[PDB]
Amino acid sequence: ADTVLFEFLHTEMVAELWKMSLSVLEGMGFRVGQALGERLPRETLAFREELDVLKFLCKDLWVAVFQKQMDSLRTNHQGTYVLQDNSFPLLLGLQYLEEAPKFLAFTCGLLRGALYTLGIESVVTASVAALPVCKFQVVIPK
Amino acid sequence: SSELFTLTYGALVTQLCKDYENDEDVNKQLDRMGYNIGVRLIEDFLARSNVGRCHDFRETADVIAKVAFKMYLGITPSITNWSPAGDEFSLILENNPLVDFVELPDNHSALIYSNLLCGVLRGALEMVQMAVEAKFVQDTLKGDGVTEIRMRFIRRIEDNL
Ligand SMILES: *C(=O)CCCCCCCCCCCCCCC
Repeated sequence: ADTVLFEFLHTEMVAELWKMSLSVLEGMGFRVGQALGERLPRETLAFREELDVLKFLCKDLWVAVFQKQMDSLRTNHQGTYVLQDNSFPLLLGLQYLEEAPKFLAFTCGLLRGALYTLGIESVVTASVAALPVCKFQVVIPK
Repeated sequence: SSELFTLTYGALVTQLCKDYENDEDVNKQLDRMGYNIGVRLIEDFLARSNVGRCHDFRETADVIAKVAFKMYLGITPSITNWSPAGDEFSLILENNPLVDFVELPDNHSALIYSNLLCGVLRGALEMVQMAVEAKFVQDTLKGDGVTEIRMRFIRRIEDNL
C-alpha cells in the first residue's frame, strides 16, 4: 500500500479509538510490531548485545515503517533507552501538545512488539519535546 | 516491508469486533472511518496526479481503476457490468484488497471485512460533487470467485455556496 495510507488510517484510529484507550492503541501497535519484526532480518541479531538490538529498531524497523532512521539514540547503559525522531510522521500549535500523546501510543506498541519478537521484554512510553520532535523511551527491566 | 497498512487495518477490525458485539456496528464504523479518510485522500490524489475534473461516470471509473487504485494499492481493478444508462459499474479484483486471511471458525458472517474502502470511495467522490454508492457485491473472503465492488451514481451534489 502507499505510504500515505498508513497515516490516514492511523489518524482515523486515534480519533475513533480515542488511558484505557491509549492501552488499546498501544495493544494494537504491539501485534503489528510483532508481525513486522518477524519480517525483518532477525537472524542477524543472534549473539548480539542488547545495544545492537536497539540500533536495529532505530534503523531497520524505523526505515521499514517510516522510511527514515531515528535521529538519535541515547542510553544510561542500565537498560533504559531514549529514541528521538526530530520530525515524527504520525504528527501531521501549543494547543496540541496535550493531544500528541494519543498519536504516539500505537508506535510505542510497534516498538514493544518488535522487541518481543527478538526475545526482549520491555515497557515503551513517549513524550514530545518541541513539536514535531518525539522521544520514545524504551525500558528493558533487569 | 510496506505491509504496514494491511497489518494495521487487520488489527483495527479485530479490535472493533471486540468493542462491538454486533458486526453491523463494525461495518458502520468502518464506513465512517473510511469516509473520513476518503475526504483527505482525494486532496492528496489530485495534488499528485492532476487528472482534472471528470464529466461522466465513465471517466470517473477509468481514473479510479487505472490511476487511484494503482497509486494507493499498486493494483488495477477491471471495469465491467456497465448499466445501459452508464450510472453504474463494477470494479473487479482478484481478491480482497485489504485482507488476506480471516480467522476460522467464522464468527462474523455479516461482517464486511474491507468496508473501509467503500467509505473511502464515497468520501473521495463526495468531494468532487458526486454522491455515489460503493458496495461489495462479491468477495473472495466470502467464497466468491472474485471480489466485486459495485459503484452507483446517485446524484450530483450541489456546490457548497
Ligand atoms: C474525476 O472527477 C476524478 C475523480 C477521481 C476520484 C479518485 C477517488 C480515489 C479512489 C480511492 C481508491 C484508493 C484505494 C485506497 C484504499 C483505502
